[PDB]
Amino acid sequence: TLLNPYFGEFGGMYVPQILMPALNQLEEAFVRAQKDPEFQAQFADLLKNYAGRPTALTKCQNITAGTRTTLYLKREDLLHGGAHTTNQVLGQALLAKRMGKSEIIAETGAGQHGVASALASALLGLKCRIYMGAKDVERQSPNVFRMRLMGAEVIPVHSGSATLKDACNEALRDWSGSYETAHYMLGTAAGPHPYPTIVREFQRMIGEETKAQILDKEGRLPDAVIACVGGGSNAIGMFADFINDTSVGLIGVEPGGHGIETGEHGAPLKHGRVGIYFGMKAPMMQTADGQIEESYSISAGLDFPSVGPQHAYLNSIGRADYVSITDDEALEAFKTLCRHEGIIPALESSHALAHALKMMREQPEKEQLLVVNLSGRGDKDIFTVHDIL
Amino acid sequence: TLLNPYFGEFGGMYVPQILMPALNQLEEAFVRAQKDPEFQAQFADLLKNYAGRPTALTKCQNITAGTRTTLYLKREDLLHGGAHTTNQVLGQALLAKRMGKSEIIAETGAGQHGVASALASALLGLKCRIYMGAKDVERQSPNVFRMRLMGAEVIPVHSGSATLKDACNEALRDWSGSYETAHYMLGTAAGPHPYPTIVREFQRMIGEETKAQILDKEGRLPDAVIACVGGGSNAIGMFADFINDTSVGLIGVEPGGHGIETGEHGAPLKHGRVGIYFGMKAPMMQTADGQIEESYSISAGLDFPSVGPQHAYLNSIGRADYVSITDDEALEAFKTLCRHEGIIPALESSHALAHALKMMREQPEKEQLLVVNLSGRGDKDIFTVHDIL
Amino acid sequence: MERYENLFAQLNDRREGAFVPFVTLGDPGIEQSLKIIDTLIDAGADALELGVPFSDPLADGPTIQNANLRAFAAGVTPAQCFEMLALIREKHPTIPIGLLMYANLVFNNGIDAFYARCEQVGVDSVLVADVPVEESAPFRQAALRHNIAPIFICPPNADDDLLRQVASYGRGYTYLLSRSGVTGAENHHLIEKLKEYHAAPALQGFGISSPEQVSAAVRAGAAGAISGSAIVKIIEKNLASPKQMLAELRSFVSAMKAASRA
Amino acid sequence: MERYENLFAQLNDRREGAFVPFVTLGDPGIEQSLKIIDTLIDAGADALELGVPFSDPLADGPTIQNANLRAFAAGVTPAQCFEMLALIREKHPTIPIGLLMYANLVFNNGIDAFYARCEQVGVDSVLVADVPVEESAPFRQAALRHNIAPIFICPPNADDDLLRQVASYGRGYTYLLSRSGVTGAENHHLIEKLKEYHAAPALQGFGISSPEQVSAAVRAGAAGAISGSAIVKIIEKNLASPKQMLAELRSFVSAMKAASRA
Ligand SMILES: Cc1ncc(COP(=O)(O)O)c(CN[C@@H](CO)C(=O)O)c1O
Ligand SMILES: Cc1ncc(COP(=O)(O)O)c(CN[C@@H](CO)C(=O)O)c1O
Ligand SMILES: O=P(O)(O)OCCCc1c[nH]c2ccccc12
Ligand SMILES: O=P(O)(O)OCCCc1c[nH]c2ccccc12
Ligand code: NA
Ligand code: NA
Repeated sequence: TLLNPYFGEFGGMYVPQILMPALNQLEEAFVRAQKDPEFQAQFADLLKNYAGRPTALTKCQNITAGTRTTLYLKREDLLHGGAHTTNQVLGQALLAKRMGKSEIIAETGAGQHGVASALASALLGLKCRIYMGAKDVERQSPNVFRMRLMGAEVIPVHSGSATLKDACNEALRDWSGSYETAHYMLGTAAGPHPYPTIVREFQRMIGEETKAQILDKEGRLPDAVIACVGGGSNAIGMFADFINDTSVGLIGVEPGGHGIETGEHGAPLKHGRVGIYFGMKAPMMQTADGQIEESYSISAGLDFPSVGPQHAYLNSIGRADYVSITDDEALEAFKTLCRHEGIIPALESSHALAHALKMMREQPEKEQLLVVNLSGRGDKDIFTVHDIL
Repeated sequence: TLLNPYFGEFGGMYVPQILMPALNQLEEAFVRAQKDPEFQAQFADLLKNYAGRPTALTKCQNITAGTRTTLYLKREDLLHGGAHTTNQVLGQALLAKRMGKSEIIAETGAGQHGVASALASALLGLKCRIYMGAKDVERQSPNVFRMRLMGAEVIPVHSGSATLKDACNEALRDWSGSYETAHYMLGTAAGPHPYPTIVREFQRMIGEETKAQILDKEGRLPDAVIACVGGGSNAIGMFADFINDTSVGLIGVEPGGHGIETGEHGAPLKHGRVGIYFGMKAPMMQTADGQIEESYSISAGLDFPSVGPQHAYLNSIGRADYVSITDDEALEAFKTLCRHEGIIPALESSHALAHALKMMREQPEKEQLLVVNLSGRGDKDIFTVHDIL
Repeated sequence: MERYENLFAQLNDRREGAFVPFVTLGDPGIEQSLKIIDTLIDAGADALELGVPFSDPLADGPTIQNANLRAFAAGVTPAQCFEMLALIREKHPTIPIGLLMYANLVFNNGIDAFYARCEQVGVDSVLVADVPVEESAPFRQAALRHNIAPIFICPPNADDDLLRQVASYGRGYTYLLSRSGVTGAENHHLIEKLKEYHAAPALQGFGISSPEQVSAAVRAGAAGAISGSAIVKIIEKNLASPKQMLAELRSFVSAMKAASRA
Repeated sequence: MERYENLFAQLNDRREGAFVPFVTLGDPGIEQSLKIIDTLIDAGADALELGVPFSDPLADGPTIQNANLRAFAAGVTPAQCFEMLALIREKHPTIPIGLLMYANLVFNNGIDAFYARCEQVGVDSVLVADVPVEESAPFRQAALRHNIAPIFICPPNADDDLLRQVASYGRGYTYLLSRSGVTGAENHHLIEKLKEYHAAPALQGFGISSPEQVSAAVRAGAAGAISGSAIVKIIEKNLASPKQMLAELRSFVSAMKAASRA
């Protein structure tokens, strides 16, 4: 290990011994790529001219009316593919071809990391197989065919519970065979080291563009930056450049589901027990005897029962607060952002927005500069939100 | 008229006399807004921070292999809403509120100008009714509900032939009543003066960003810039800053439909007769006795039977060439751009791309720097393209 | 040209007002449209306003749009209209016929050629619904050349410059718009100014329903009133009971013309 | 701890190889899993490798995944496994029992508490499938403290540093992987190096099917061979004909153990 695998006590590499040379090879690839000027040059070029970075920072002018909250939105919804997922996927596919690899495996739940792997492969000449589970295929059929058209194989999981959890597993099983030709493009800032670090370094631009943008606009750093937390990449993408600016609060929002008390939620970091799964030690949702229990959210992209290790760590030292938002409060903030600002947010990003609206509504005379990370657009979600009538 | 209504012989204002004060009021509003620094400041701010301009200029690295064609793509697909339509809609809604107006009428066929009117209204506090026709509602159901969620009224035309043609008419009928409260946000660079000029001045940034981008990248101006032509806004958006650079060819591409010879096409400028309709004198598709004949295209957004007057004029003086592309050649370039570059284009923009691929394929040793305007993304189209199997 | 001068001049002595019905040529069939225009005349119609079927009626709301759809199912082309028009004139040599047109239908095979067949068939005026005064020049010059009266609309929102223009350009009568919108059987100061400029006999526009509206229009200053909406609804209603259609038609025209004094 | 030393030491004199079957505890029901393990033993199984049902078998392909699903329908919890394990030992006091575990099941109520009930129940070794040598320390330290043999995997792609580590850490036997992937009944140099480092008796891994494969493994240097895939397929097949299941089981174990010399 050139880099440390642990964030306080969370982390590590709890993978079958056969995958261990694969992980240290990727860690070597990452470290040398990080120092290679031709890697960052190729990376930057692909972010600016193919993906469309920098994304905008929109001030809301109507939703905050009658309060003293100024609210900005970081526009990840305007990235090619329609979501933050693209940033990391470009960096890992250049790592994959730098390591002479030629197939790519990935897993997807909202379908959005599926589509971004499908597009980066077609761009770079890599072959791509994806695992996706049955209720997500259903909930996110838009993304199922975008993915298919770009020539990616959707291998439709229903080996047990058919969800992201199940896709994740199926993807690790396959890469336990394929690891010498194939690279595994894991979707979030979770799983075994160095994927928590690599996915964070490849999403870091989100938070460094926000810092530059707000300082030019407001002349001052936010009071809080808010982002939803499924496994943690967009949130750590956002939080990362601010961690040393103590003034700035970092709030991660987890799916509250039908409400925490129902048990049908997807909030491991504040309502789960630490466990060991998916190659890491991190809070998860498990039975009292330790079976991995499945989660719930109206949004497919936040339906994962564990969370990335750097988050479990930022909470324990109290640098970041994590909060929860029910299905209904996300749905209400989806409706309200359309109707007053003309932006249709992905239902995952609505969880972060519903928490910033709560903050503004509970204390209307509190002067506060907030930034929500609008991590995706809600085009995959419109069929689904319409069927809630 | 402060500005001239005619482009050579094409143009004018052939509207019922009652709408004539409305048109000269809008022309006054446009001219004074054009000189107002606070109008351009408000306009620019809304283009940069809400819509996400400048859009990128992507070099293709795989589709041109084996030829000597360098091909760039102007990324209008990355604009908020998902298409070039947004640029003009922001400028006209600031004109509408500058004239103290409060309702907005618009018509839509691919649904994309419907959605952009719906979002700009919600943003700016205007109320919005849209007319859309039956086969377009069907072909473009994605856009039907995005539009609906942002609180816009879709008034579903089937007063006769139910298409953009019919929507257009219905929209002018309503504005003949409403014109003192309501502004008509017309969708293309066609209809009565000053809408050909206003829509061109509000889409001009497309072509001025392309010029700055290619010169920095290539050190030289394109050999040709290519854009599809439904009524003509994205194409005149693109062509406009290049018209005086004679070196640069301007190619507009019209739907060839099932092929010109079938009669089921949508190519008025090269296969229609000049006529007078929708408030203008311009080439259209009409019966021998002068009934307005409907057009055809697999893409809803190019299914209009006339074309904007500045195009009919650029052709007659031979400054621009207009070409045609069948359904099948558009479908083939849709497939190929996904599979080799990871960009899913709107089926309208595929017509411009299929013509640049033809140019490259017919003459592989011709060294040529091209730019296609990728005017929209193809998310509205994936259900439709999948049902062609 | 001339037929209008006589009508308004003789109506003048009768201290009557003109009642001009509007009907789409061809709706619902040739033979039966022709019997509707004779029943109208024989019931008291002072002049006729006839529409030729256009596919995209920009200024026409639904009844007239359905009316057009009806002639179109009946097969009535532009040329079969002209064929009906020469037949109407051949048997009613004096009643003024005005045509309500859309611009493309006039432009199709030449503006001048259109005014020429109008003159050949014995039509008196042509109103082109979508050519405003500021685009009228080739249309008004071609009509004057074939002794066809160029009709113009004077809308509610009219200003002086326009009122003097339409007074200088029009002939036959002035179409004075009494509302805004598009045609339907649902939904004074200007007239004096017209008469100051010496404009043609203003007849009243869209939104005439009331028998007493004619009366009102006449004493308000208008020389007559045009109605189409009403006339067509009946054609649409009693279309299954043709004789009854003719009958209720014969009734409203008599009924409306009877109200044409005040 | 000890049971393994005796087995390999007495197998040594017999110039036999070990044949360790693998079975999921609970599949398809408690009583009937227990009759499968007695039939295995009584048919020639030298040691047992037993799996406790985990929901997310990362290293297990489909048969074992279905097997887990089966115990889960049967209601077999972690605690009913331990209850079965003390019963197996109570009647078969000498056969070495190794447990195939996943990390969360061990971590749940404390690593040390887990090794403690293992010791209390009379289990000999524990293999934690997803804890590599570099994360093993609290697991191997807790097992040594309760006289539980810490089993490690030595994969195809092994290097020296690893081979010396697993030789220094493991006890009981070494699991030598003969392929890559996840478990299924489809799909020499290392052994000498192990024996140079003085590692535990290497038994062979995934991908043992052939009766002669055991033979091969034994003379190639491996002290025995583990099979699960095969064993389970039969449980899945003859599940409707229980007696026949037992019978074909009794056959393969006899058949495979019969091949355990070369
Ligand atoms: C727009 C958007 N924002 C956020 C998330 C949640 O992940 P994040 O926690 O990693 O940042 C998702 C899910 N992304 C994964 C998991 O289902 C995918 O495969 O689609 C998303 O769809
Ligand atoms: C992405 C895209 N590109 C181009 C066009 C064609 O129009 P343009 O000729 O005006 O530029 C359309 C259609 N735009 C109109 C007409 O149907 C709308 O209401 O949706 C489009 O959908
Ligand atoms: O209100 P109504 O239906 O009585 O019609 C009015 C009569 C003439 C008329 C019929 N259609 C038109 C289109 C434009 C301008 C005038 C007309
Ligand atoms: O190839 P098979 O099916 O014979 O199984 C191999 C036996 C032990 C075994 C069963 N499941 C595991 C998961 C990880 C590591 C080893 C195991
Ligand atoms: Na989670
Ligand atoms: Na067209």
